[PDB]
Amino acid sequence: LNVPRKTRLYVDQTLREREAGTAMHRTFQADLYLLRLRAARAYVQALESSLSPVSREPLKLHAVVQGLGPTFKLTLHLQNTSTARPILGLVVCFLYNEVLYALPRAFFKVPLLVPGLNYPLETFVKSLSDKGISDIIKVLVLREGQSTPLLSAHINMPMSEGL
Amino acid sequence: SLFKARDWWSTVLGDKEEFDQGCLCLADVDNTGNGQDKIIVGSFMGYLRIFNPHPAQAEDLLLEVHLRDPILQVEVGKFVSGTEMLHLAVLHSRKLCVYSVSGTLGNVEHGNQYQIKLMYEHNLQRTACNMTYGSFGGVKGRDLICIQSVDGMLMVFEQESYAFGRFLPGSLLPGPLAYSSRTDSFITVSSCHQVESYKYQVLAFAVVDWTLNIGEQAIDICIVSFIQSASSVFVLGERNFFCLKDNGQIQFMKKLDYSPSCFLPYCSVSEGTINTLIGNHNNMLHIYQDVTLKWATQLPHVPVAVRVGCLHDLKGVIVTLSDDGHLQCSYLGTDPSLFQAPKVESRELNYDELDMELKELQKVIKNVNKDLKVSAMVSPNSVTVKVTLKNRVALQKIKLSIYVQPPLVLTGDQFTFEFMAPEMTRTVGFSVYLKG
Amino acid sequence: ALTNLEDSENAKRAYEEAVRLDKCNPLVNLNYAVLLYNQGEKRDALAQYQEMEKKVSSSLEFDPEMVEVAQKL
Amino acid sequence: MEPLLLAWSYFRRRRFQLCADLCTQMLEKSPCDQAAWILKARALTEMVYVDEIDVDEEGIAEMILDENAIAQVPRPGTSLKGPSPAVRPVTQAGRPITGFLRPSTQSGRPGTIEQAIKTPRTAYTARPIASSSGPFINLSRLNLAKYAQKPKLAKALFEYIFHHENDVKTALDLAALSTEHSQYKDWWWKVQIGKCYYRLGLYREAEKQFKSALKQQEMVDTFLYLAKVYISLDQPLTALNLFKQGLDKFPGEVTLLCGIARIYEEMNNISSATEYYKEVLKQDNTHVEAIACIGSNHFYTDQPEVALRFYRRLLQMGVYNCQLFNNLGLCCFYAQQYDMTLTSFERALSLAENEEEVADVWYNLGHVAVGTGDTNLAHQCFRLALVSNNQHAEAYNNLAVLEMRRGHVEQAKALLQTASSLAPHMYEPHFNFATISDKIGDLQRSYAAAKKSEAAFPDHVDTQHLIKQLEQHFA
Amino acid sequence: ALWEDRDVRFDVSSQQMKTRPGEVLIDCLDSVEDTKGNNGDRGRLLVTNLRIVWHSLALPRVNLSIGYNCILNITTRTANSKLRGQTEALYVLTKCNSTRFEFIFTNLVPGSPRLYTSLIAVHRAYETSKMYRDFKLRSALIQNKQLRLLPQENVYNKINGVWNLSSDQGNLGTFFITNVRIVWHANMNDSFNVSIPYLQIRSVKIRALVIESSQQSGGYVLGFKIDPVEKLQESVKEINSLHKVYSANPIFGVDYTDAFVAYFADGNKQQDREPVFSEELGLAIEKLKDGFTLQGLWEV
Amino acid sequence: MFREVLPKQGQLYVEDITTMVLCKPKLLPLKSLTLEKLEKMQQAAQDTIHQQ
Repeated sequence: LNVPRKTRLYVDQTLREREAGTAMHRTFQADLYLLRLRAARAYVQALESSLSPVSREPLKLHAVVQGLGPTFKLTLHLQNTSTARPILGLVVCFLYNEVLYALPRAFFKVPLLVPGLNYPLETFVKSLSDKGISDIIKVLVLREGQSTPLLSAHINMPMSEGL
Repeated sequence: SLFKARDWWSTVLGDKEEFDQGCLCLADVDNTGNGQDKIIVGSFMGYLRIFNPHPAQAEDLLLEVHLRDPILQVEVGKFVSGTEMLHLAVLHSRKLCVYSVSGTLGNVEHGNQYQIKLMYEHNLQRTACNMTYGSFGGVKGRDLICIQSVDGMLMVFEQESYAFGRFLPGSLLPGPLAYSSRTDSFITVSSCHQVESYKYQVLAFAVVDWTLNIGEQAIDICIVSFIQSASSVFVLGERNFFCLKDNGQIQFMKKLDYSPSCFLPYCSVSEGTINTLIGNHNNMLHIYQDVTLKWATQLPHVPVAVRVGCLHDLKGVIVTLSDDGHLQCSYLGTDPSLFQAPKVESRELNYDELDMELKELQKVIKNVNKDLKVSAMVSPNSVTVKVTLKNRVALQKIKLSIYVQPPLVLTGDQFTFEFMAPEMTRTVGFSVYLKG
Repeated sequence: ALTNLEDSENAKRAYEEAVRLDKCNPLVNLNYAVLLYNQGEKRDALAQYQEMEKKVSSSLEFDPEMVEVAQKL
Repeated sequence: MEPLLLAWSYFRRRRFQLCADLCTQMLEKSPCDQAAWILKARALTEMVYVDEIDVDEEGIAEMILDENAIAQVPRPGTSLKGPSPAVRPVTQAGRPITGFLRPSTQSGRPGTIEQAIKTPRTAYTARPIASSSGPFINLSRLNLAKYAQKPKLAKALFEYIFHHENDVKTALDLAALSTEHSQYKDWWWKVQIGKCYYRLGLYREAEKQFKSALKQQEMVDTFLYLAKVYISLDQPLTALNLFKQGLDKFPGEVTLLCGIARIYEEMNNISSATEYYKEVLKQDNTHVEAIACIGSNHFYTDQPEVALRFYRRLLQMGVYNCQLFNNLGLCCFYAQQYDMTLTSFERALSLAENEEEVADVWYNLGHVAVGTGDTNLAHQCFRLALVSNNQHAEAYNNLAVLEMRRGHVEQAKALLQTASSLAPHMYEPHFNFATISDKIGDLQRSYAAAKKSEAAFPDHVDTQHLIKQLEQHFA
Repeated sequence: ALWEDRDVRFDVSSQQMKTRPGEVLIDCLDSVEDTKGNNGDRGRLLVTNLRIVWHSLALPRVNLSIGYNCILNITTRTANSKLRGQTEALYVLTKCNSTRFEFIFTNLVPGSPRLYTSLIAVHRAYETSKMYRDFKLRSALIQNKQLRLLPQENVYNKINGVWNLSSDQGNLGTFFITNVRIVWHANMNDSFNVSIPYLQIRSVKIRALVIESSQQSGGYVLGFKIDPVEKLQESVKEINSLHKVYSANPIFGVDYTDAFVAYFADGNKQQDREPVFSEELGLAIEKLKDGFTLQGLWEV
Repeated sequence: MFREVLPKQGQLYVEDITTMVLCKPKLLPLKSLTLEKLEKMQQAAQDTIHQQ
């Protein structure tokens, strides 16, 4: 068989574990407690800013960028993830730096999202800076009666390769 | 501690001073004869300092004299016409000064003073850049000094006065100068990538004995001669590391992947080989057996002009001197230390406050799983629409856009507002008209 | 594992969970009796011994500790 | 003290701002001084210098629109164009993830311009692909025929034009005039002309100059340059023979052994790349490349303790990254050292200068958590990896696995579809989607997913049983 | 006497954290979490005049006190990108009586990281000013014929012909008296000068101008002798007056448990074995640990 | 002086059930020096552009 081999490192490590197992157990439990703390912290901060592209109220969105050159094709793949329930009133709003990117329609309604179909909703981003400047673009999907985004996404726009 | 340069007597050496190569010298300028060396450091700020370190402490600094003009390339050699006792050479930009550090003792550790006497001086017509010292020709018991110039010229003093001076053929930026005794040749690295060796008597008669086109210009050149079996000449470029023969061709070379700053081929071990140690700009020392790394250490600062010497009964202590003002004698750290979490029974995890915060955050999580007014007014008359927005709380990064339809066209699309104090109104006005 | 990790209260509550959630394995009862007797109680160790003997048979080393925690209690 | 002296000493100590700062003065003071002129030129060209050897970003146009390999379909084992994807993560259909990203990594090549465009910009190079791979001195004002006469000026001027301004045509003009001034007897100008050619596109015209420079004087530089040229013409076995020739010249060079190992890993026969990286170690023992590569290989072939040693070595040598500490965390956890595991991930999260590095650290923390149990912590870590890097397919796949563990089948289906859309070269999202589909039915989707799984990891086992069952249901 | 800028103490009392007379607080920052000790507990950081202090802000007992004459490197690390704001971190490396510690300070709330700058500044001010609170031999004090004064220093008494009862033949030298320190140069090869700070003086008495050091520069007894003793007792009494009026409020010239074991910079190492020669490398190397060899530690 | 007795028999799978697989832990590849220098020179230009 291909049963692995173990070197001096393994027996020294097992001897350390056999002689100092209690301290390892205690410190790993402390580290796990601190990790749960920090993960809950970051999860709550994300819920606050609503920066999760995956978040009752079922949705899933991710934005793909395609193309070099001053004009990029930005396609938002959006999807309703539910057994059988459509989502009527939703709308997408883009947040960009109006001095670097020229978005024609930075806000538009989305079609009735049928559960199970990936809707590609695309736009044409265009770099305006004569010098190569890469700035982030935010996308917020939100209801039409609410003001807090249902979910969000980020895209680091690549360099322009302009003229 | 493994692969660190563990600390020995260490110090900081002034108030934002600046040093360079040649500054750090390490010999018996005191002429005691016991073998223990003494650190000598001179900045081009002016201060010349000499130390006899002991393993911070006050009495370590032998003296801290100050000369008016800057200091370049302090050296220690037989720079006096009469006797065979080591004297200290100080090269100011337009000055040469030989001194003599005479230490008289009192009946207490700190009752002993040190006097530097101006043995002689030399007004320098040209502006000096660096120098070398050695027994030019086949003389013995004397250490002549060949100083360079910033504009190429090299002037030679026969330990007493201005012997002569000849211009280097075809050089613009002066590089590192050295003198090989097994070939009696001044070896330099011209601006045009040529490592050139000139026989001494050839320059004395004014040409090139030989040249070698290395790929770059060198930072330092250190001809080492404690081995009489096979002589070699070390040349440290700014991208490579060559060890050349005595005829002029590469004996071997290393293509360093870092940026060297200083190197010193110190005492060797095997037969024919030569141990050397080089200092990165990445704060490391590397210890090669002529091509092959035998050890590496993390230095505290960027080493400039490292040296290796016996300091207070400990042979082979490494003395480094940064260009900002640090200085440190050190010994390698050879202690592989167990990678293991520290046992600190005193330091416990405070479960109360941490559990409070975790209960708060988990409450938010398990709870979520179950400010501005806008108004538009259209004129009764290309109709002009006016949009007024008013905030309750102070808001930031406001962007207002208008979307009508494809055929209808707006005279204004986007409006950007920055921070606004609470209860502040903002009005925008645009015009919409049919186009198509 | 908690008995050898300087945490006996957690071992107590884990053994309680186990005995509540175990029905047809006397090894749990015998090991909890061993924990109790080593804790200096000797009172509830008899309760765990009686729980085991109510539950009951092949292991060579669970046989001896069965009789050694019996005779020494 | 003096201007020229202080500036030159600033140059020696690699300041590169002060040097120019004093020369600019010294040039305003005197319009006729060439020492400070070329000194400022050196400082400017060395603030930005990067050696041409390890700059091999062909991009996209070179990859398809430029054909230079003689053989079109050469024998498998003589062209550039181990652990299975069930253990080692992958980047393409094959090509398992490597240690020590270098800017010369190609790591597979696209087939068509459309595929190369419609993929992530950084899926074939360490940097996003590109279509093509006041002022101190105006290049259109100086007569290169007069600076060529003065080699002391010509060398620094060429380095300036080539590495600072990136003007290959004027650089080549200067280098040609200089080489004809030296009567073709200095290997440096030949190497520089060869570099000008190599980045103009002319490989054979560059190999000529590199060969003629090797004839003058053997140097590691020219050997590595010829190695690049030969690798560009898709000739590994010529580059290996040339490297062994160079090692015959320089008996223990580390860059040559490392190039041999890089070529052996591009050809994907690790059993010799490990030997050559071990030779590099016997020479250097601080080499980040060889140490990282042998460490990764030791980790993935179920020997995480040796990999932990190899990475603790880099920790001992002052390396302080986000990658190194996450690696130390993975090794410590999988080598069963639970005391130094999570503090390494904390240092990693601290050191991460990106949003993808943070996402990868959170992904690995979720792996730690799911190895500990407590699937909720891993759920949060995967969701945070998504929140940091939206196009993180492994996080989608693992979060869908945990969702289907909970019971939410539609969430898992959507997340696996997203993962398989982001990374088609991976096999786990396809296999899981096919598995869940077959569990509920929809044998058409199960077939369309299991076939893509077999396309991704063609030697899988469960995929074969799935395909057999499906093709049996179809009759 | 003064330890705030000379040691590194853990679990310090609520009184020793209080500003010493000569000390003065400069900047503060709340919610600075402590790391290199994985307690995950917040705190408050203080950059005082002589040392940096950190107290847990919830259990203010557990705390840290790091002196400025015991730090080697201070590094700020700007990372943890777009996911939130650019938060910083402070890495301090310390070496007290040959023991290397490292502390890390993480600014949790990314809304106030300016503190980590000022510290660096004041640390320079701590090192550029050591002639105020330390004892030095044979330094570069004298100008052409006069004394080079510190920023906050003026001379009081200018006495010529003051001997030094620690040498034999290089004695007669001027004696400068200032409000921060007292110096004596040699007036003949004027590099045998001693610059004693009032901070290091323990008691100025007569046995003759005997000056004792405060257990930090050792038991350095300094003896000087002058002309007829009238001016001598005058100088002694005025020196004692200046010493007391300084010790009232020190100057410092700064212009503008198992706790240790969890903060080692090396890792389970508070030690340095005797540095001995090494025949293998040719360098002074730390002693090897009972069976280890150089060529066995080097390979992997 | 009694030692707790441990069962000598482990849990053995008696059938292979198709379970959804997870992606595998990802060792972040290190960088070269040229790559770091190139990225820093690329971002320094951005910083100077924003700082003018």
